[PDB]
Amino acid sequence: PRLVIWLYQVTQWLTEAEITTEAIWLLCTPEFSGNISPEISNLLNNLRP
Amino acid sequence: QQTLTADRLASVMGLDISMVTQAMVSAGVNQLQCWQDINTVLQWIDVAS
Repeated sequence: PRLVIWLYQVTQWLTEAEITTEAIWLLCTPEFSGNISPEISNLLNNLRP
Repeated sequence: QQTLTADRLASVMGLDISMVTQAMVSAGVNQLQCWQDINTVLQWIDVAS
């Protein structure tokens, strides 16, 4: 019952706040690509000098 | 580069890993080198769905 109530509350909040499940997954996931991205490369290039 | 993997593509595009693996096996492609392989995999996935 605790798990069911947690799921109900989270889904209700997501529906109210207009956030899709994919967006919240991207927000709170622990997994990462592990490959350096162009944004990080640009940040390093601009930050080194 | 040539570091794109089936698991990464499945996680990014929101599909299931089993479906992507089966489509890759069926289409005869073992490495996602060019856009053609990705297109073939997606076509197989869509027809299956």
